[PDB]
Amino acid sequence: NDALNNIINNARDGCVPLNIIPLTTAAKLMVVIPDYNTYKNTCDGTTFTY
Amino acid sequence: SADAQSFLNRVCGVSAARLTPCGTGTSTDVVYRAFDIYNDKVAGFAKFLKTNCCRFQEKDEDDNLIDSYFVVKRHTFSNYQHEETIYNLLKDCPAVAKHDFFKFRIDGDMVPHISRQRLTKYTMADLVYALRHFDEGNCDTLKEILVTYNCCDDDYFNKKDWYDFVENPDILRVYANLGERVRQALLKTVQFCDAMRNAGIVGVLTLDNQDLNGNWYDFGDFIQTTPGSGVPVVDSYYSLLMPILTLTRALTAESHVDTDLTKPYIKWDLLKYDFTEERLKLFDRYFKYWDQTYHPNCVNCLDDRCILHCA
Amino acid sequence: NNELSPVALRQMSCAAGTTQTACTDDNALAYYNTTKGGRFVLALLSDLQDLKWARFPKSDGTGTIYTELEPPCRFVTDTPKGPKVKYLYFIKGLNNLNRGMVLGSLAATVRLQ
RNA sequence: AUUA
Ligand SMILES: Nc1nc2c(ncn2[C@@H]2O[C@H](COP(=O)(O)OP(=O)(O)NP(=O)(O)O)[C@@H](O)[C@H]2O)c(=O)[nH]1
Ligand SMILES: [Mg+2]
Ligand SMILES: [Zn+2]
Repeated sequence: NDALNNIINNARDGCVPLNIIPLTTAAKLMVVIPDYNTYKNTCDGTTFTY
Repeated sequence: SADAQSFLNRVCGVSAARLTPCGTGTSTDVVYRAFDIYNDKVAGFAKFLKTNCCRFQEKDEDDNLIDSYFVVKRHTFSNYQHEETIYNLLKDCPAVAKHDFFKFRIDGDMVPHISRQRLTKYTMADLVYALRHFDEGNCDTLKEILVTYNCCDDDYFNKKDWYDFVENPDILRVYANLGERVRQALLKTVQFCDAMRNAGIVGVLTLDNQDLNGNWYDFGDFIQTTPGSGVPVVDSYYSLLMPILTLTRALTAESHVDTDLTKPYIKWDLLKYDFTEERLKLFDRYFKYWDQTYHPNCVNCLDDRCILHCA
Repeated sequence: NNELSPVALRQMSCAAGTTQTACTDDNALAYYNTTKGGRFVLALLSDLQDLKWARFPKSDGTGTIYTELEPPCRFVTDTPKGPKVKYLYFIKGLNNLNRGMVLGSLAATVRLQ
């Protein structure tokens, strides 16, 4: 209830799209990888950016 | 003797005019093309047979043919004066092809010709007809159009199911290469409508009077009115062209910074959801003379027909 | 060939004003069309210089609509009379094709300047 | 367009 409040107050009338709430306030991320070629382009190493 | 080699250098203008006849002498050329007709006894959108035209392809420095044609036609004397007057009124628009009126004798009599310069081989109606009446048994026009504009190469069609949408979904990427041409044609159409309104000319716009570069011609069915009170009729044009606007994705350039295909994308904030003004700006930019009220939000519509129209 | 209404249309008669009930007797060459479902006028011409209103009578008589007009345009005509000036109007909401129809017919059947 |  702090990140959600922080992004709600920035809205000009209190309404925000639902598709950007997990994108900016979620704490955990889950990735499903088909094969190794896709793996080495998305989550290579120990830290990645998304 | 003379004639063919004198008509050639009379059609040959004053700019560079490296011309070559399209297998003719002084006679006309016959082709099979698509038109949009309404003349009180016939109507429809079909493929008729053109009869009165002589075409000269243009060359360049290394003597290899290019996509530029000089189309000269002969007709009566009254249409000559009418078209000359309308063109003189409309000649300053940058979206109007360059006409050239001269007189030449084929016999003891003298007949008038009208010559248009630097057109393409196919018009917009040909593309619309090819895409809206698809038949894989004979699609030569579509293949020619695709290969003459660097959408693909001639060996792309050696594949089978190259046209299918479920198999080979790469045909979408192949088709999406004409969107910029379509968008430039739309902009030139808006320019032409503005010029017609300012000059005081009344006429109906069809797809077969515009080539694939956007230029306009054929002012044979127009009339004259007081300046500032012109009115173009653009119902059939937009209505028939509409299904092609999404197949080729003509509005892709509107997601870039300066409507330029070489700059990065626009970065909207994630909290914006209205976009009610961008829709109006797009409508005013591409559909200015479509005369029917447009509601960005379908909650203000009057009935189900208006809902369909705005959706 | 895409022509703008070969078979033409017929007629022009009746009235006009500037503030609702200002239409007294007849101040309009209210032009054209008697459609197949009933009389539906298209174009309005005014020997006067400023009008915003009109009242065309039809069928029942009790049903005669107080039409809202639009800002006018002006031109001079090549009539045998000589100097003759009106101020052109169209009924509001008239789509482009109808204005093209009436303008083409007026210009190509009768002489104007 | 087959009205040239
Ligand atoms: N762009 C282009 N069109 C051609 C060519 N050769 C034939 N055409 C066809 O022939 C027509 C020639 O132009 P024009 O006759 O002025 O146009 P139109 O629509 O037939 N009207 P009109 O018969 O009143 O002159 C075009 O409409 C087009 O469909 C060509 O080399 N380039
Ligand atoms: Mg023609
Ligand atoms: Zn609506």
